Amino acid sequence: QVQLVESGGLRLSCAASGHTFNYPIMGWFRQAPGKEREFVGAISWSGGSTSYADSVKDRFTISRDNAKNTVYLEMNNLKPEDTAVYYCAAKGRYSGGLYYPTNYDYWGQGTQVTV
Amino acid sequence: QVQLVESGGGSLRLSCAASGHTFNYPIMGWFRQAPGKEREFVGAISWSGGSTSYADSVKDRFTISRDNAKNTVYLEMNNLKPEDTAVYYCAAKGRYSGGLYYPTNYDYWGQGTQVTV
Amino acid sequence: MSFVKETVDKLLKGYDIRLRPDFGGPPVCVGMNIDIASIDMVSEVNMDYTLTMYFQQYWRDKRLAYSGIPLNLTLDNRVADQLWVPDTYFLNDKKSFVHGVTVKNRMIRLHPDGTVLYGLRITTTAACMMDLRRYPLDEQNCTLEIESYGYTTDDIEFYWRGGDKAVTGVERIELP
Amino acid sequence: MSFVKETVDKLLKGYDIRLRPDFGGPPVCVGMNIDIASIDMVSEVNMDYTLTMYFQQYWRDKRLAYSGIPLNLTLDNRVADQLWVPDTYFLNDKKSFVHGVTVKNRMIRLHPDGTVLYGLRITTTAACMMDLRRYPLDEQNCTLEIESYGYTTDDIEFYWRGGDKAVTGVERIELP
Amino acid sequence: GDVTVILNNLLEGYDNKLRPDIGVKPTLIHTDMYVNSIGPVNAINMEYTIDIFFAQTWYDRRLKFNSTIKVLRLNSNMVGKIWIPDTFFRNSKKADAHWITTPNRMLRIWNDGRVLYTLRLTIDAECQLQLHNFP
Ligand SMILES: *[C@@H]1O[C@H](CO)[C@@H](O[C@@H]2O[C@H](CO)[C@@H](O[C@@H]3O[C@H](CO[C@H]4O[C@H](CO[C@H]5O[C@H](CO)[C@@H](O)[C@H](O)[C@@H]5O)[C@@H](O)[C@H](O[C@H]5O[C@H](CO)[C@@H](O)[C@H](O)[C@@H]5O)[C@@H]4O)[C@@H](O)[C@H](O[C@H]4O[C@H](CO)[C@@H](O)[C@H](O)[C@@H]4O)[C@@H]3O)[C@H](O)[C@H]2NC(C)=O)[C@H](O)[C@H]1NC(C)=O
Ligand SMILES: *[C@@H]1O[C@H](CO)[C@@H](O[C@@H]2O[C@H](CO)[C@@H](O)[C@H](O)[C@H]2NC(C)=O)[C@H](O)[C@H]1NC(C)=O
Repeated sequence: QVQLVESGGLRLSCAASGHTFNYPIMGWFRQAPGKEREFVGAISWSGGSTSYADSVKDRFTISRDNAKNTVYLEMNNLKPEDTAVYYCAAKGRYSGGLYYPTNYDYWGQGTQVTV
Repeated sequence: QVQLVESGGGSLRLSCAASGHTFNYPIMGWFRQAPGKEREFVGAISWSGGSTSYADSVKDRFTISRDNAKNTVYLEMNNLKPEDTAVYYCAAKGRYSGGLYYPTNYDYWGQGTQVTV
Repeated sequence: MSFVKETVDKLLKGYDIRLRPDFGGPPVCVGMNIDIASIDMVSEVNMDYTLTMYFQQYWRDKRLAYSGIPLNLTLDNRVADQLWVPDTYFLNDKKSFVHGVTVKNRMIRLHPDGTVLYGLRITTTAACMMDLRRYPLDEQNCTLEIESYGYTTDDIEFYWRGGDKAVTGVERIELP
Repeated sequence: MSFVKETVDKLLKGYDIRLRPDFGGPPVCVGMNIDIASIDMVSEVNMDYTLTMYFQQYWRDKRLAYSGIPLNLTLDNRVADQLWVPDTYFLNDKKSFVHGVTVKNRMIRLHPDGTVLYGLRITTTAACMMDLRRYPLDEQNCTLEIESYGYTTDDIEFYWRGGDKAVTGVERIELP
Repeated sequence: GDVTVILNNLLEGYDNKLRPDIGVKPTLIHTDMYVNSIGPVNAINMEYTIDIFFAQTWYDRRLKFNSTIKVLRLNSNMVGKIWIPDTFFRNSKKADAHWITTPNRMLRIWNDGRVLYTLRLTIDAECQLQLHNFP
């Protein structure tokens, strides 16, 4: 039982409430109109390890904090192709790869960003 | 090196005491030989004195107890029969020796006390 | 339906298990992938750490190339006993094994281009040093060292398949 | 070399590994001696002790008698699987094994009079009941009991080879 | 390149139960050892751990093959068919030979007759200590 509420117009934030320990790895996906969800990045429970897609390498970064809002996404060097709705998502401990959205459960409410 | 001394002999109470390396010979038992008959098993008891085992022919009318502060085994008798007349012997057996019912597995024997009823 | 049996039999027929792929040719290229599961224990006293992982080895052998069924045939684990595999081993493994419940955790998948993708579920207590001169204010560097036993670079070549994405599962790790 | 190989083949040809030497007849006498390499652990909490030894057994099998070869054939250890051996076991043992590095630590030697020598390097955790009523002013009796499992005195007989000098290496043991 | 015929011809007249020079002379063996690491020295159990790459070279005059290739490596399934020495570590208490991903052992035979057998081992030997002057 995890509820994700994310904000962002730039620093996107995601707050996970509930049994967050059972869903350690959490990440960000993107989707534009007429397109399918695509993996943006992922952060683990410890916070000392990260994962980013090649298309968003060196530009977007992800960080973890204590307390409730433990997922922050920093956006740099925006491009017109980046116009999309970004979804926060959480995954269980023993699950498949991060890149595939169907492995995720308890999806968040997508925040729309238009460059 | 254990030496056994048997005492005693309707209601009787024999007391076989042991002296020496008793720990080397914990499983201590009682046999009886009727005159002109072969030796037969009567009872056995362990080191802790709580694992008694009696032959079927002498069950429900015998009891065996043990004490280690004074190293002794007491054989307490009950309602007897004329066949019970015999020389009763007390023997000791070492751990990892063999079965209880056979006398050859017992090393140190007692002198034997005569009982007649 | 039945034709696959004769296909795999003909693939097995003629194979020399004692001979590497392209014995007289250039060295065989073997890519490797490591999907980490967890690192449960890290003992400073024993100077080691237990690591569980999925070890994939991918190599191109021409002797096992089939045709007429482009589906990638995934065979049972027992076929690993009747095929050539690299002699890859870990230098630091103090004590290691392959999980064997319900059956031996092993897989082979012969793609139609002749290549083979060996897979193993391996636990290993790799030996690591820990400089405790700054303990508990210290930072450790622990390495698993993969190496061939007998074959030289002229016979077998090791490389990380997928470049920097060869190891996938580091984020899944967590320690107290 | 050809003569020795043919002689060994003749000895192992038509041989049954399932009848004791002199099956119908007097019991086979097995002479045994031990060399105590070390006594490592003596645990009072578990009431046992670990003991490493070079167990050695000698018997006489007329089926393995050869002539014309003036030397004692020390055969490869695996031939022990192809020959009859006693079913000796340690009665007061809790766990034991035979060392297997670099190979199985086992010895088979066939003398030309049928006398077979069989050796094993064995580590045993033998039970040793203790009386810690006078601890630490105590003197224990630890023991190792050796016995045939299936056969009885009418078939197999045991004796210490060399009398009191059968067991060696006890003097060199340095317990802590 | 006709290696299979050579391999199966080497094992035809072979007998693994008889050492080289069974009734001629002792079989000379040359030993090599590379001490990778000397594990922890357990002062309580009076033991130490060592990891070594142990290689043994000898001459077997029934494994001669005359061919252009002057060296053949045998898989781990054939090392149990050639006569290997029965060397063992006298003071070992618990020795192990590693097994994954393949049996970590090697056997190489040259055309002249030389045989090299290489193995990796983690021995736990005994080092009975005289601790009268500790530390
Ligand atoms: C640590 O503690 C342990 C605690 O158990 C202790 O163990 C005992 O150790 C003593 C020695 O110190 C053992 O005693 C001896 O037993 C010998 C074997 O006895 C048997 O065999 C007798 C016949 O001999 C034949 O035995 C076999 C048969 O196949 C074979 O070797 C030959 O054929 C041989 O001829 C047999 O008579 C005997 O029978 C017992 O009971 C019958 C009646 O049932 C009785 O008639 C016998 O007298 C005997 O009590 C038994 O079956 C034995 O040979 C040996 O004898 C010596 O003593 C005689 C005098 O009795 C001398 O003449 C002779 O020259 C020898 O010196 C001796 O009696 C004892 O058995 C151990 N306990 C157990 C349970 O096994 C350890 O010693 C302790 N050690 C330390 C270092 O502390
Ligand atoms: C068998 O497996 C191979 C290996 O992945 C498949 O080939 C590829 O599929 C991936 C994933 O869609 C593509 O990115 C590659 O471009 C494909 N080609 C190659 C050469 O890798 C193949 O399709 C599979 N065929 C089956 C299962 O029938």
